[PDB]
Amino acid sequence: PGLFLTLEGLDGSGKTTQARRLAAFLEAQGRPVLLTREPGGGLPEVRSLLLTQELSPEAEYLLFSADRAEHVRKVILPGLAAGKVVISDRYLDSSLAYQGYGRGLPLPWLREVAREATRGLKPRLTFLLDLPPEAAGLEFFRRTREGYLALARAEPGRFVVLDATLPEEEIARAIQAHLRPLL
Amino acid sequence: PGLFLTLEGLDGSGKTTQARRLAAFLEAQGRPVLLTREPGGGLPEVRSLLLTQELSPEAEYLLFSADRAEHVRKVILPGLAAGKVVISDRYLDSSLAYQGYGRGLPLPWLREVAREATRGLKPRLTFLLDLPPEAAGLGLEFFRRTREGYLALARAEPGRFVVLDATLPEEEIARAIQAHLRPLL
Ligand SMILES: [Cl-]
Ligand SMILES: [Cl-]
Ligand code: NA
Ligand code: NA
Ligand code: NA
Ligand code: NA
Ligand code: NA
Ligand code: NA
Ligand code: NA
Ligand code: NA
Ligand code: NA
Ligand code: NA
Repeated sequence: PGLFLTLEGLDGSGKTTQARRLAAFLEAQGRPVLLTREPGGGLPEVRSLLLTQELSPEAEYLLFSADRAEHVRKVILPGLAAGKVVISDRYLDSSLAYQGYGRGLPLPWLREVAREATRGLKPRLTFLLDLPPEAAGLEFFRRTREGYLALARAEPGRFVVLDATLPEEEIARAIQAHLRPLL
Repeated sequence: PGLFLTLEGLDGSGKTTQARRLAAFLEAQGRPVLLTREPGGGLPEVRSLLLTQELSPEAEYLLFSADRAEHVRKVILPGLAAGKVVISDRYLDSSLAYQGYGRGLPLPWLREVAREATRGLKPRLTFLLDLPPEAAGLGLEFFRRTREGYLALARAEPGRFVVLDATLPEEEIARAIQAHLRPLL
């Protein structure tokens, strides 16, 4: 039946290091893992389109969504069906935080697009590396950072909020502890 | 105010020819005109990506929507704001017919996605160049679903669609378009 986990945070939060440590830790426990990421896990070329100058926030979200739709269908759901722990470094919450809270797109529209895009697939746990925004324009990063924390307040059983300024090995231990019962 | 017009139909239906003839007609009347098209009017790389890559219908629709979102904001809306007649060779109805009726995506979700993508911009008239796919065989079934989808769209919005027999001579089609358009000029 598989287990779906995601990592979230601003760039430079350690989200990527923790994703990779978590995969190693599960693979060293002998259990099959698939490590993936967004953007690009669905449509690797999306990275090009995303860099378009002056891209509207609507277009930006739709590009992330096109990647995400492919990613869920071709990578994530097949991996879960094989009984893998699938870990995504970024998933839907990244859009909600960056394009919703950061760029100001309406959350309900984002969720409706996502409903089909993701086939309703939600992570069992999402580890949010909460990084002060200055350590990542600043106003945008503040909105995005706070957005992530709003998302975590709204779904307090799914989100595990971690202080990204802690040493890496302490963050990893905290992630491992959250995960032990779901083994 | 500007006036937004679209052309729709199967590939090979004559859209691209009729869009050019309609633009020429409007130029002959001294009316400023902007000709554009989808896919690629917003994000040219979406067009070229989808030439050589086949994706889930959902992903394809979402890429086309990103293109459309950019197209509306950077090209169509600024043309209309300047008072141009903007003509697009393909717009939302393409996705509905091809990704909806053709590939099976649910129409109301497609329209909800489109609502913010397009900022609610609808054409005043849409000219549908209707013909059978053979006039543009298991591969034919997709195109028949798409062709029939377009006809379903048209019969649901008879105030917006004008349906033309695309198998007719190019000039006859053009004069019919002009007659439908004259009450709006
Ligand atoms: Cl990171
Ligand atoms: Cl054509
Ligand atoms: Na999405
Ligand atoms: Na997530
Ligand atoms: Na919603
Ligand atoms: Na945060
Ligand atoms: Na939430
Ligand atoms: Na149209
Ligand atoms: Na759309
Ligand atoms: Na059909
Ligand atoms: Na048709
Ligand atoms: Na029909």
